[PDB]
Amino acid sequence: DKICLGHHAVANGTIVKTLTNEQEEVTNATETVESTSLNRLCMKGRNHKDLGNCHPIGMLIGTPACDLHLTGTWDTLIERKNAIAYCYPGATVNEEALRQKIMESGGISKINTGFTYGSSINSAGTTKACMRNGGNSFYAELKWLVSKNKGQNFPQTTNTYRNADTAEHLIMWGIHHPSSTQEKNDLYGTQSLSISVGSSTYKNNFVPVVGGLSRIDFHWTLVQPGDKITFSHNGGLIAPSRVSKLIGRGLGIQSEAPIDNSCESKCFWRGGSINTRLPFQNLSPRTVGQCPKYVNKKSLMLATGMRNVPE
Amino acid sequence: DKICLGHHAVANGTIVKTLTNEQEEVTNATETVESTSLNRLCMKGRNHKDLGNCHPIGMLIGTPACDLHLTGTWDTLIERKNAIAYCYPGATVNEEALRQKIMESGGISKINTGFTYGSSINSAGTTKACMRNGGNSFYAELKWLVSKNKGQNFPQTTNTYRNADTAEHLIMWGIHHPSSTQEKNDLYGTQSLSISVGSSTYKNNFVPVVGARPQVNGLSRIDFHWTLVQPGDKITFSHNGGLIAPSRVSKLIGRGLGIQSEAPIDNSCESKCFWRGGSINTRLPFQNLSPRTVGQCPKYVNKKSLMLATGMRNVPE
Amino acid sequence: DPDKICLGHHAVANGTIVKTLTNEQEEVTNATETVESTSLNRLCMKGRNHKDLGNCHPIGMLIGTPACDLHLTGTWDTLIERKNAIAYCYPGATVNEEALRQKIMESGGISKINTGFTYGSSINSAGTTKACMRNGGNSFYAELKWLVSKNKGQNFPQTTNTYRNADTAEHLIMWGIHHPSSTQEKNDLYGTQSLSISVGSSTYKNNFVPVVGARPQVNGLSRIDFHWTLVQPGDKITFSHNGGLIAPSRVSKLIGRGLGIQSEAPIDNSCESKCFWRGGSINTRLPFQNLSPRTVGQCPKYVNKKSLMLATGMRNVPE
Amino acid sequence: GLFGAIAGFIENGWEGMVDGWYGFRHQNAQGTGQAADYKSTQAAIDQITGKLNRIIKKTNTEFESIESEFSEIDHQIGNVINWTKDSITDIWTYQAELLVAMENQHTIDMADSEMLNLYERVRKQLRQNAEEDGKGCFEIYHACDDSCMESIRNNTYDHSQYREEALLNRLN
Amino acid sequence: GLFGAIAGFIENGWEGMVDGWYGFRHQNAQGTGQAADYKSTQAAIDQITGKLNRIIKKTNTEFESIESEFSEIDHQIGNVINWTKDSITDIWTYQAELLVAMENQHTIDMADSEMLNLYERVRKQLRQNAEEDGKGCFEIYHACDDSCMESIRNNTYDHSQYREEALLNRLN
Amino acid sequence: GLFGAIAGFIENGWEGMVDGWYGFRHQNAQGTGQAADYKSTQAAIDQITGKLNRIIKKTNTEFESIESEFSEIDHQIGNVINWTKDSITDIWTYQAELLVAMENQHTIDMADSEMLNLYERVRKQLRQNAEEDGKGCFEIYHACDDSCMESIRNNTYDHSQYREEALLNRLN
Ligand SMILES: *[C@@H]1O[C@H](CO)[C@@H](O[C@@H]2O[C@H](CO)[C@@H](O)[C@H](O)[C@H]2NC(C)=O)[C@H](O)[C@H]1NC(C)=O
Ligand SMILES: *[C@@H]1O[C@H](CO)[C@@H](O)[C@H](O)[C@H]1NC(C)=O
Ligand SMILES: *[C@@H]1O[C@H](CO)[C@@H](O)[C@H](O)[C@H]1NC(C)=O
Ligand SMILES: *[C@@H]1O[C@H](CO)[C@@H](O)[C@H](O)[C@H]1NC(C)=O
Ligand SMILES: *[C@@H]1O[C@H](CO)[C@@H](O)[C@H](O)[C@H]1NC(C)=O
Ligand SMILES: *[C@@H]1O[C@H](CO)[C@@H](O)[C@H](O)[C@H]1NC(C)=O
Ligand SMILES: [Ca+2]
Repeated sequence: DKICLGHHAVANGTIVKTLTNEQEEVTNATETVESTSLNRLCMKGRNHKDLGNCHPIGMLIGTPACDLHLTGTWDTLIERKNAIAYCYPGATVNEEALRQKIMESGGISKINTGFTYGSSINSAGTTKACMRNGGNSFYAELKWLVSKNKGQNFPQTTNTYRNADTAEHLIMWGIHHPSSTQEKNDLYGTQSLSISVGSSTYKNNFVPVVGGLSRIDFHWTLVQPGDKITFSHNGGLIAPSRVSKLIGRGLGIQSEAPIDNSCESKCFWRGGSINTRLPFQNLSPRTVGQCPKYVNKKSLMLATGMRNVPE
Repeated sequence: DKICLGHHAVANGTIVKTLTNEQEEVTNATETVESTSLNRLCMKGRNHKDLGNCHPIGMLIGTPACDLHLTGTWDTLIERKNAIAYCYPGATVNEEALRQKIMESGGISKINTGFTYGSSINSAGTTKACMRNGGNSFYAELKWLVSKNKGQNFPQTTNTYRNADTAEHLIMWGIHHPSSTQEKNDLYGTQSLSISVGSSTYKNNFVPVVGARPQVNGLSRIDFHWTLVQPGDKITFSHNGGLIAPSRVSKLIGRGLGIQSEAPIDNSCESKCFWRGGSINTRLPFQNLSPRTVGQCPKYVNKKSLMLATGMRNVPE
Repeated sequence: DPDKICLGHHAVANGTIVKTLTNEQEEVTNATETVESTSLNRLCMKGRNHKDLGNCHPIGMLIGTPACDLHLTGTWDTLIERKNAIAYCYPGATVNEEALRQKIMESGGISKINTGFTYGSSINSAGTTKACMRNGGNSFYAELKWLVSKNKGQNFPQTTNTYRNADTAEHLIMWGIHHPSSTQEKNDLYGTQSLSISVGSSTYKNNFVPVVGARPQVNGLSRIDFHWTLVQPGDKITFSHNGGLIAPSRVSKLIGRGLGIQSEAPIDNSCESKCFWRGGSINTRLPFQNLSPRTVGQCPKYVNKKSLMLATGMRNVPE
Repeated sequence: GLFGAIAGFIENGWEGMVDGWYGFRHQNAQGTGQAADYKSTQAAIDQITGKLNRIIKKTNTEFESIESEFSEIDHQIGNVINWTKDSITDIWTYQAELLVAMENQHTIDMADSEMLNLYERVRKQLRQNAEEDGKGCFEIYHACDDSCMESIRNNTYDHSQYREEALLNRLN
Repeated sequence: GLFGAIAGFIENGWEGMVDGWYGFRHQNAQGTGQAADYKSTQAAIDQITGKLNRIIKKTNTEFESIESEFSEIDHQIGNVINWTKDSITDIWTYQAELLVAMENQHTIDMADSEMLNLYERVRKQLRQNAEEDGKGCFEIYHACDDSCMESIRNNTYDHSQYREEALLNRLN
Repeated sequence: GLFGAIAGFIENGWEGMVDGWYGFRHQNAQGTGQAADYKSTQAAIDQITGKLNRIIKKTNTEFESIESEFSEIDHQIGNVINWTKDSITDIWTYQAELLVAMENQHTIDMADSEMLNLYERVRKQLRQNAEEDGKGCFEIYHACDDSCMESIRNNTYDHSQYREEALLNRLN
């Protein structure tokens, strides 16, 4: 009589790597590197905002493209390719820092600056470049200040905004650099133009320069609770009508992929979502959110069983 | 007759994690993540400087709070919260890069500029904002230059500092931006003001701005600028009103450990690891106090505790 | 009385010490090093089409400094920069200097394409300076032209110069902006008119105003702000100006990819390698290396350890 | 392997064994049979489950964009970002390779050990009533019916019962 | 566990053994005893001490500040620094978790192996004068007084001295 | 060691065995001799070659210069680069130290296990014809000439032909 001890096996086993052996056969194994991506942004459980044609900077200054996105709250913000920040030609100083700061936020609210100007200032100047409601308009949160009577000197004006909130506010402004000397004199007169912005945490001076629409370069800063920021100008300033408060935190995603409210994900990239449970990932080094780690590896099989010894 | 083999056990076992079990009981275990800190800067065996009320930039321009910190050597420099850099209203361009350079240093030495001025210039301008010894004073390393006669035009002046040293020197200066046109005329005169600063490696031009936007208690402001004068090179200040000119230039000596912290000094303990809240003296390899430390430290980890087993499996009963 | 058979293992008189998880002084029969400690202190260029720049600086080869006359064009897979390399003969500074140097060092060759700018009779283009000496006489940057008025004092004419990218590969274009030392100098070269220089295209768009006394004076000479950008295939770049521009006579294209090696150590075609550093070269099969943390190529990882011995044998239990 | 049983003194596995990882095959006068051992099987599965619970997991650290997808980044800071990202990736690629190679080696030897621990508790149960054949079997020197074979598997085989009969057959 | 002794064929540990990690308990005519094995106890402790010497340790690399506690920093380079630091923190947190888990596994299994190696040493000493009961004990088939027991512990037991007597008692 | 053989019950290695890692020494009436075991020697060597193939290797990732050797980099960027380079070096130095310490521990324990495996293989072959002396030898209780010794070394020794003679010698 006999009793024999033994172990199971399978006909078709799986190859794994060990410390010792490249080609070790085992009864079962499982993948640790995810290779597939969903070609969409999985937005289930997320109060998201798809900006579409609106560029994040554009919702602070207020281009026509961003009229639906001037305020709101979100936990996720999606930026698309070729989104419009500027109707009238321009460039923001520290463009990328401002974009990323907006794309880290979980909302925007707008606060009136309350700025008032004398009778010799026309504040309602528009342009055919910023079209809204099939008519000439301008950036919704700014005002182009000009001399009311064409040719006259713009008066030395002082406008000061105080932050009365318990949170910091983001304030923007433009500086019109005229194209020719004729335009400069028609808009602001023949005087020396001197624009001066200043607070506790910020101070700068801007002198417009001469030399087919012209430029408007944008600037920005944060204004801390209880602090004032003061604009001293005599022509050239594109003054704010409202300031912005960035509310809480959120996840900025840059992707052309469509939104799907049926799937959930915590990790995103340019080409969509990566909602695997696996620890590793070979799809992209550029991701955001809570992600598996990128590895230069096609497959990596963890063994879930003994050696397979068939016969 | 029996002889039985066996192992020890304890009543009070301790839980650890293994490759295959989250809740494995063992006879003994030791912690690997440090959770506690000394609320003290352990400065034994260090030639240290506690700046206290003095901001690093204040050491170069000579603010009243920084009078004890104008020269020296150190291997460790402690900066504090809300430290003063300016007695008179103003700021420095490229401010944070300057503070970083000073906190990287192991000392400051001061060399005279040797700047002389013509008889129509009063170089001893003071103000009640920079009080010192119960009397109106000014930034100790700079001079507020004004006209001797109230109203007269400030003369077209030139000043050249040459670097005789074999290492680079840090030269600072200021530009006065007056409050009213009355001030601008009383000190510098009615002429248009040009200030020019030029070397082999630097050039810029400055124009005072009368009626500056940011003010406090009916006062003007004074903005500081800086650059490095290379060995042998000359730097020339051309000005006719509004320059705040350097009496001395600075030389940063070697290297030291900059610390930003709130905690008080203790000369009785050593330490090689520092953070906002104090010193970390643990022998443990990991740490969960802060991701922001300096010196030779245990690595930060997102873990309250991680127990290393120092004993066998605990099998009671 | 009874016979017997005994099991056993080999051993050696002197074993080697290695470190294990539990023992710092564990003796084994044999072991092998995993951290490379020896460097061949010469640049190993056996299987490499190399270019030793010598005195030439990479930026110098785009603008055409006298030091970079030999290296104005060519192809390579490896480019060797040296210490104290000359970029500028006439005092100058390039915007994004380090970026432009890295692009030239990442490339595998440069070829130069004529921009073909012509200028009117009232413009003097072929003016030279003694700061850039060439062949024992006064010269200038070969790939640039200092434009001034023909007659001293007279105003510089409003000139337009356009370059179209005729190639399928993108071209790199450079130009200077002269900010005069004095009003006297401005008038002598460009006249009394207020100066303005415009550069425009699809890719790049920027405007430059020359100003009196804006830049430093190295030996009494005004320092030139060099700028640069890329013209895409098919696209035009338009220089519109009226005095102050130092315009290109030639453009550059970056041929493919290559390996930049900054190293003052001597060259040697006897030795071969795939990994380099300032001190020399690192030829090794080992996974780790303690010569330098700043290497280039396909390199072993840098560790702060002299030696790490990997056991290739059992415990040595000698007799 | 390390413990000498699986791909060792056991010549091969049993494809017919589908209700367990380790088990018994007997033969006596009544015929033959097969049965899976629950505890040794479950001991090996539980350790692999625990191994999977640790490894099939990601960090809950929220990362954000430092490279714009739709615009140019500064050439200086971009080369720093790329070099950093590539350095991190080489570390994780290395760390993942080593993790799985190490875990795989341990898994194999761990399963090898549970086979041996099953074999060893049987040897000690049988005591002087059987002898090892070198192939994983125990030749039992007494009549051991289906109820006797059950008690070896159930861990209630009393060696005292069959000791006298067995010692005589072994000596002969 | 891997070697099958601790939390294996030895049912449990002894709270009363407070002068050693491993040891003996015996029964004979005289009465009972207990003693610890010094060598095996020390072999385990020495190996654990080795781990603590390697692990409880930091690097001597001097890191300087790249983040201001009291002033603002450039937002773009601040984001790169946050990304780099959080990436490094994820690496070290993973390395710590793995290290301790891998060492805890090896500690527990090393302890188990020393227990088995002691048992195996004692089995070979006793040779044919005793048999294994499956619980970590050896039933000795002769009178073994305290001097005899001590000889098993101190490794001086000659099997020749009791072989004839023991083989008679075993065969019965 | 883990498996109790090398630096365990085997008291020392044999410096004279130059043609293999593991082997046999015999003693019979005709004399004594020595021979290496090929199969267990290659088992150990093949596993070490496997470690070397995996470890003596470099990543195909090509790295480019971010710091300039011959000119001054920006102050704030350099600090970030320096902090990140020292952090990466600390990670790799730790990984390198851990890799080799872990690998060395496994190598010597693996080699130990191969010794035990050969010993257990021989133990099960000889069956009841021999007894363990506790030092890696088996005392064979019958006459075993040079070709009988070779059958043990060649794994073709049939216990049953010598079983009657051996059992008589063991009881007497
Ligand atoms: C880098 O990370 C730090 C720490 O997470 C950020 O600073 C915190 O920001 C939150 C708001 O998101 C504040 O409520 C905390 O008070 C800040 N903590 C500290 C210790 O400063 C910082 O904002 C991040 N940097 C950037 C550029 O986004
Ligand atoms: C083997 O692993 C696969 C996943 O790779 C799984 O689907 C399957 O259920 C496993 N087999 C079992 C548990 O028998
Ligand atoms: C074990 O625990 C004791 C206290 O019960 C402690 O003093 C000792 O340091 C621990 N052992 C080790 C090796 O850490
Ligand atoms: C040790 O092993 C290496 C390979 O790792 C081998 O080349 C060398 O000859 C061995 N050393 C000795 C002394 O045999
Ligand atoms: C960074 O890497 C990406 C792809 O690997 C590449 O497109 C980009 O040009 C790189 N950045 C720099 C500055 O070379
Ligand atoms: C970075 O480290 C090097 C030495 O490794 C040192 O010379 C240099 O000053 C450091 N860079 C900065 C910006 O401090
Ligand atoms: Ca952030």
